[PDB]
Amino acid sequence: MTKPEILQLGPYPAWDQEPLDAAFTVHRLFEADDRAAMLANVGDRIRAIATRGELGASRALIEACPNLELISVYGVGYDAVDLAACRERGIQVTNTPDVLTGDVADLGVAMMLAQSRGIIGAETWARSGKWAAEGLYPLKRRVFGRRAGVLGLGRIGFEVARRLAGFDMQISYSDIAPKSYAPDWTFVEDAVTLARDVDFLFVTLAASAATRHIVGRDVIEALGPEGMLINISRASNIDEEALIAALADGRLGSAALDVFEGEPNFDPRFRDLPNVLLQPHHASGTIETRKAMGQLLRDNLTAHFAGSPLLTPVVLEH
Repeated sequence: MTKPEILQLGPYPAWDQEPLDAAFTVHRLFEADDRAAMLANVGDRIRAIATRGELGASRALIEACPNLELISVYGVGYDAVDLAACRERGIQVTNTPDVLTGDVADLGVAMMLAQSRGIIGAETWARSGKWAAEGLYPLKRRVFGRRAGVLGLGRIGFEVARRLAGFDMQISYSDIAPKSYAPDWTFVEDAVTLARDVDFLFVTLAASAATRHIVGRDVIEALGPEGMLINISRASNIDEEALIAALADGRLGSAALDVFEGEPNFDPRFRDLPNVLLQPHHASGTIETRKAMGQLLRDNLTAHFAGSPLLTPVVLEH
């Protein structure tokens, strides 16, 4: 009988770990006192690596696993997997796409609403007792019927737009080209123009932006003193120095951010600003989404060793 041997690079939740350990002989590199010793011992045996978007899989690690067949990634991104090393060797790669899309879009829209309607401060207002002792919470700003732009209209951006339509917003978007699935929303070529004409701008860029889609000083300034920036996609696509200065100056009205450079050790200055909603990178943070991601990782591994097609490959066998 066989329990295929796999190398796991970082921890997973128990609901994935248990069935992984039941089906496979799992070597936990992240629990090893000595990396080289474990690789010497089991490297030859490793037929698959189970990793995470963050951790990836280096060339040296791949070289230490000469009989490697598959690297399965928990998460959407797989930047840190050495693809050239994989393609040289006929190693296939899978990820876990699609299962997080709706929850990410939900949090983005929720964040816009929370910042615009001052929900954080309003909770504190009632909880602290200032509602009774002082009076009314200050009037906040309407969302419905106003103008929203979506920067990047892929899976996530599309789902955001669908949610915004239920609020009767005037929706525009920018991307590399118009999308066939956006017949009722206005395509805009560049991020500056997009920002100029909207009250709320969602950054939902799945990859490293092209120049005209990067969120720098010009885009931020065009978004304007009563505009709001909502970011639920990678930190690298926003100039944080430009963002902080604009928020401080009043050149940008407000921001709601779920992702930050160097997170969780995000720039302390974001804490000092009165117009910033902070979230701890949990746009995909639901029980259902995380279970689905883990299930997909496991289903790819199961399919591979069974001789069945991979569910969600990102690299073919070359």
